[PDB]
Amino acid sequence: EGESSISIGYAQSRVKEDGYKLDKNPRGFNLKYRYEFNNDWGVIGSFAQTRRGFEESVDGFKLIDGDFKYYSVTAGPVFRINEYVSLYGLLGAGHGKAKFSSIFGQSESRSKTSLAYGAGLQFNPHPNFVIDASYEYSKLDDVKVGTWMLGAGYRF
Repeated sequence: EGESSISIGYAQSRVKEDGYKLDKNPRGFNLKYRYEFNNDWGVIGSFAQTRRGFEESVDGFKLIDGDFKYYSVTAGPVFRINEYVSLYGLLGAGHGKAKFSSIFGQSESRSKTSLAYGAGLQFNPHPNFVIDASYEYSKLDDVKVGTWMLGAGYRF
């Protein structure tokens, strides 16, 4: 009694290529789900995860080892002009933490919430092929993180 669409994609990041794999490829993934409700606008849920680290080589075979992962969840409405294109809005929050100390003890802890927002455009050149291009920007004073997401979706 309705239609749903599932779109998957991979996180993309700007990298430099000098003809040599000086920069390591990034690792991340994203998944989007479209839920159709009886209304003038639909709503989607998006989940994105990316690993942040120094994947760039200072000179060659030299980098800063570190581990940090960001988990971001966003959701927003979908606006369709008229059976031609659809625009997606992303709004949510992100959080990442990769510190360990003790699971038992008493100490003051601090935490910050990253603001995640973005937008996506949907193109349907074919009825059985949906192109989903979107971007997500994580606002954090400590570290500015921009993530580009590219993927495809299937509907019907």
